[PDB]
Amino acid sequence: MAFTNYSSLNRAQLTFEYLHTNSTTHEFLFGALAELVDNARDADATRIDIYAERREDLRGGFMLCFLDDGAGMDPSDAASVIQFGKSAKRTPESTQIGQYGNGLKSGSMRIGKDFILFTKKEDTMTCLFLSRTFHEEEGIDEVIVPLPTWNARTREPVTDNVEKFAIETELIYKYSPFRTEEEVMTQFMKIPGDSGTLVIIFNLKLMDNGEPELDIISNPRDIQMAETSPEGTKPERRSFRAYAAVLYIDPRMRIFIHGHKVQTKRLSCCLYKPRMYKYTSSRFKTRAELNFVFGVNIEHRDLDGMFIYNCSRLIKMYEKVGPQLEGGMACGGVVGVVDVPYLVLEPTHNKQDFADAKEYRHLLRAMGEHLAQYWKDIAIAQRGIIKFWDEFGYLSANWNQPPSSELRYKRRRAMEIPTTIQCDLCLKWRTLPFYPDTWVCSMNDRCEASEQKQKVPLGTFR
Amino acid sequence: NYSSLNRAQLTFEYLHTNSTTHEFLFGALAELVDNARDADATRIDIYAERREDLRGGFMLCFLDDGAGMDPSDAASVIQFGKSAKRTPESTQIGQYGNGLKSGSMRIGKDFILFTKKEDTMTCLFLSRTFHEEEGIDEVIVPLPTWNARTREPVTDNVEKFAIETELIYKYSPFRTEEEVMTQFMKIPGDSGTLVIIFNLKLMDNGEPELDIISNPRDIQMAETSPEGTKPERRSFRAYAAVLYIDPRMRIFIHGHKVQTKRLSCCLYKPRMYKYTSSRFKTRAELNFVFGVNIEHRDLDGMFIYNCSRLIKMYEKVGPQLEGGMACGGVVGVVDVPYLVLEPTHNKQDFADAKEYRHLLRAMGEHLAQYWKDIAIAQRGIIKFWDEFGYLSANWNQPPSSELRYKRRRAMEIPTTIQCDLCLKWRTLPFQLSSYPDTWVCSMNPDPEQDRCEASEQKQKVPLGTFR
Ligand SMILES: Nc1ncnc2c1ncn2[C@@H]1O[C@H](COP(=O)(O)OP(=O)(O)NP(=O)(O)O)[C@@H](O)[C@H]1O
Ligand SMILES: Nc1ncnc2c1ncn2[C@@H]1O[C@H](COP(=O)(O)OP(=O)(O)NP(=O)(O)O)[C@@H](O)[C@H]1O
Ligand SMILES: [Mg+2]
Ligand SMILES: [Mg+2]
Ligand SMILES: [Zn+2]
Ligand SMILES: [Zn+2]
Repeated sequence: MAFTNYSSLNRAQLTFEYLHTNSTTHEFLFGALAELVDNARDADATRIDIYAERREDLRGGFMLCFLDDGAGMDPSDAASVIQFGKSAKRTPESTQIGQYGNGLKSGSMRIGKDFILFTKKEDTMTCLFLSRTFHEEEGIDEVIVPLPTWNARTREPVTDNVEKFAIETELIYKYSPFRTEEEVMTQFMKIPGDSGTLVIIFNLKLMDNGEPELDIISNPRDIQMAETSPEGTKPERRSFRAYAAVLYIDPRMRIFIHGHKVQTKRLSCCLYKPRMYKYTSSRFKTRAELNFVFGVNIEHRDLDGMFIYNCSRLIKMYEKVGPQLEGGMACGGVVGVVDVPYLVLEPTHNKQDFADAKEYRHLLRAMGEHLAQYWKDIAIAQRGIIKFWDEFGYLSANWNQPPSSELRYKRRRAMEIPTTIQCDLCLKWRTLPFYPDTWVCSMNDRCEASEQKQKVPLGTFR
Repeated sequence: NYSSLNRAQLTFEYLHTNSTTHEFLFGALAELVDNARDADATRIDIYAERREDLRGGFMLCFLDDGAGMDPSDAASVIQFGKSAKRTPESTQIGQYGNGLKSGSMRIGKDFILFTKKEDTMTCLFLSRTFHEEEGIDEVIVPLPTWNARTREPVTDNVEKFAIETELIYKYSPFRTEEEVMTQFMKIPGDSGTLVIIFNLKLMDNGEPELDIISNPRDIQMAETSPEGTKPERRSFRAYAAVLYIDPRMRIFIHGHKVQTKRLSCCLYKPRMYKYTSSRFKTRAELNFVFGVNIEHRDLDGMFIYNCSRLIKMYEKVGPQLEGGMACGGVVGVVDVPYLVLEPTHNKQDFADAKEYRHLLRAMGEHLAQYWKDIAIAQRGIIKFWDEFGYLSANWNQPPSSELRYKRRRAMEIPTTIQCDLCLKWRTLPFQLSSYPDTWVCSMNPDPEQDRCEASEQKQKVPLGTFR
């Protein structure tokens, strides 16, 4: 469309320090990790394995590896990775979470100094090496990223510039944890399917005490934050397992941390007397309703608040709205969930907030109004608040104190919330009337049975 | 040699991506204000040039008299991450080489920057409209330089300069070299910068996100003021007033100076609690100033500054987290050096959440210490507050405007004021009727500090001790 040529004009160029600048957006390391998990999901990965390869010769002592069997990346897609702001996912009606062409870079540079990405597709295996260590050691102001490609069957380099490929592979072997083509190929074989991605973030960030920010020792099945948990802390904020469990409102991709599947869950289904309220979005209709799902978290009443999902991705968690902002038990314990499309509210640079604060607060006020409506609809006054709560084992006067673990109260709580579960093979969510490692439809029903989704009672506002 | 290797390159959409970090449009503006400050500007004028042919209806202009930029610096503007400010023992607020771009792209589609210095005047045109209209996936930024004396182009590629100026005239609000030179002459001094963000963002209702009509002396958010909303979040005037813990640069919004203030000076019974941050020495201490906001009890909470720049404000810590009135109304201030905590991408949070929470817990402990020290609750918190005019029970209601109360409050808080000539912060002994006028040192009744050469008497804040 340009009327002339702009080859001689200056271009806005990235610098090695802008990688750290980009990383600083993640005050939530779990958001930084969620960026890679979102990339894996958008890659149509059926599972993402988030494990740690111990490496004492690397800062932090271990590499953080995100292995997914998604669509992978061809050489052109891998090149487009380092095209900041480029996102083929940013398309109308897209269900993909990536739109900013920035999540992978920001999250990886927040988690660790460098990240080496191995991706595989139809007939090509590409390694993307974003080595901040390389830049620091060689005084590179630009952001140079080797992108060697091999033929996935012959392992022969697929390139037009042999010298370019040689330099790329030499840099990878020199500054990466994989010092030989044999090690590079070994990391490529960790993608067993025809396509998949293996994002390895190494030289992790260290706290002031020299230890990594991510604690993987206190719980080998979890990636925790290396920091003492005050009773007021939220598992989704101190435990990456808990965070990834509710990281998506419609979790299809399985998430494994250190080889142990994360029991992904739908708060829409894990609640007592859930109810959907339709809210008409003037912005949504102008650019084209929302579904405010409310329910009492009987299992843990202190883990209440609104869980705002944006394009099925968790942005705001435990967001207190409506009467919850007051001092009192009114609407205490009620959990709200909403999947906000991108036409309504877009996420922030770190995808831990919403760019349009005005409309985000409008949504929060609407959700508070609907939360009060839900509280009236369930009409706990018909029962009474204290009697209602102690019915589920909350005998203690304390609010954050978990309910008594008597089998009576356990059955009382469980009898109301159906125990949904995802099949490890067909990825569909099932139900049972009345497991950590694995489960399939046959263990009630079969993998071909249509997904009988949770139909929620519909309420109305006013 | 790595000339053959791929380079991580920016894309036009990355401008919006970078902009999305600013969920606080006032933080987006504060980015440009911080750039002006770092430029050693003694004055930044944040005015609105009405332009109905541009999206938003008006142009947002940030005119400063700082050091300006030479052609090399202007080129380094579009080098994302490039920041010469990022140096040790540096009072500069810029470190990320990103603030200008993120803030400008959050505020509006495009921004045209006019900077002047030694005899070279440079115009940086980051036109997202240009890229949208001509299908550029890159980020092409014209950077023509003229000789500030002869206004003759200073360039090596005449065709490059011609293309740059053509793009500026074609996609910018200034369609002629005459208009460009007018905007350059808006920098009267030998050096200065004029950042004009135009094609502003529009809310759903089609109006700009910034309200410059409700109060012609302020840049408000075009959105109602819920009682809970803070002036620093609905009024850029107040936000810029408390935007720096040590304000030197004068902020003028629409031509009217912003009455910059130091909460340290503007508090009752201020006390400096020194906190020895182990992180400071580990990465190699802080000063937690606490005071009761007698004028506005509800405007309490910690005001955490980072390198003299406001990051977190009204941050409830310590007993304030409890619903009780303990430590209610106490404002806290801390200028966190960059060595201790660094800010987030948007400069509205802190990158190290763990250590930021450690600092918040320390500030809460020191806040309880200050509460006990002043012993106002010991003598009776309700009577203490109603003595200053809060005879009512609602914590959000302001104090009674009776002159008796007004005097009771103003007596405790000494009145400080900045001279509009030497930028030195003077303190006066009696109540002042006055918006910020053109007050200068010469008009100070106190003879010890009736001069612009008189040394600035810094505040003699008492130093408390913890434990
Ligand atoms: N695991 C993966 N599998 C397949 N493609 C991937 C993977 N990770 C990254 N990519 C590709 O690389 C691009 C850049 O990643 P990223 O920096 O996360 O930007 P984005 O995902 O497009 N958008 P956002 O997540 O909103 O910043 C993606 O958009 C994908 O095209
Ligand atoms: N008003 C100004 N006066 C002088 N120099 C300026 C001005 N605005 C920008 N610059 C220069 O342009 C650079 C880029 O600005 P910016 O994108 O704000 O990055 P930064 O200010 O270096 N760091 P940060 O503000 O933390 O992102 C600055 O660092 C200055 O060198
Ligand atoms: Mg992504
Ligand atoms: Mg700046
Ligand atoms: Zn199945
Ligand atoms: Zn003076």
